[PDB]
Amino acid sequence: DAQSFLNRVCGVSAARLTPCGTGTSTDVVYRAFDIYNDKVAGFAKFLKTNCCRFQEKDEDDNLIDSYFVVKRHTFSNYQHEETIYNLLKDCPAVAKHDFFKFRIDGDMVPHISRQRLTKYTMADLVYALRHFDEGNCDTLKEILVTYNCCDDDYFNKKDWYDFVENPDILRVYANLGERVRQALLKTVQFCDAMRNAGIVGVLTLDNQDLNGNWYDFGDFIQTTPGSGVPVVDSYYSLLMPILTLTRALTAESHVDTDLTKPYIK
Ligand SMILES: Nc1ncnc2c1ncn2[C@@H]1O[C@H](COP(=O)(O)OP(=O)(O)O)[C@@H](O)[C@H]1O
Ligand SMILES: [Mg+2]
Repeated sequence: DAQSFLNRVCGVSAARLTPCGTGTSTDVVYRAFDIYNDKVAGFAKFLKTNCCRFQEKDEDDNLIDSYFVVKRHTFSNYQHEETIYNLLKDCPAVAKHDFFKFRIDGDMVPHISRQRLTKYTMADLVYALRHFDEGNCDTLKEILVTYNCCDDDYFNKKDWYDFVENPDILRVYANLGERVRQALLKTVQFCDAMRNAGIVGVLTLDNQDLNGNWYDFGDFIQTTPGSGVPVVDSYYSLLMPILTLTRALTAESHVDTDLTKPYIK
């Protein structure tokens, strides 16, 4: 049933979930992976299929930007991800997981659930700002709207995207800046939580939702604690043109790095 499954996914975290999928079946969505393995490589828009997605709604039944991705995979990967998460649990930049085994049809399929991710990961912001195409920019309108950079009528302007006819677009993009900068800070906590726990892995962009949290421990192998390494070659590098389109460091010219406080003199 898709109702006992929902009442399991809600868990102990008192959240009210509307299934974006349909009937305990995975929701196939078109996303922006950054991937390298023995067959494929690149920063490309693939199509992910292994994740049931439920959206949480607040009081008065309004949908907020907070989802519950419930990725289902093999039992061995579930066990490995459970031990890696129980090492990295104490970190604050790690989205809260929930590991359960549920009767899907006649068998216990192991689901690992991730709580309160946003809709689009950082790779979707970076891909939609790096691979711009003004006919088809719908994961940039939705990111700009849903994080209050503009107000969904800004796109009724004739050329809202144009840096030379509409220079005000820079003020729009800079309103993403503090959402990006906090993301950077959360990475440096997560990298630290890897280094002090002895976990070796590759930080990709698409494993970080736009709040900042990190949520994929599939190919992290653990070594002796105090000596793990994070590999952030292709995290910081793909992200790099976004750190000045969106002016991510203009909260650093303010005293004690708070956007409310006055400038440093
Ligand atoms: N064929 C598959 N079906 C489902 N899950 C898989 C498959 N191959 C790998 N995985 C697991 O999913 C991860 C990649 O899934 P992905 O689509 O990136 O979702 P997420 O970003 O949540 O990991 C890998 O780390 C691995 O643990
Ligand atoms: Mg992943």
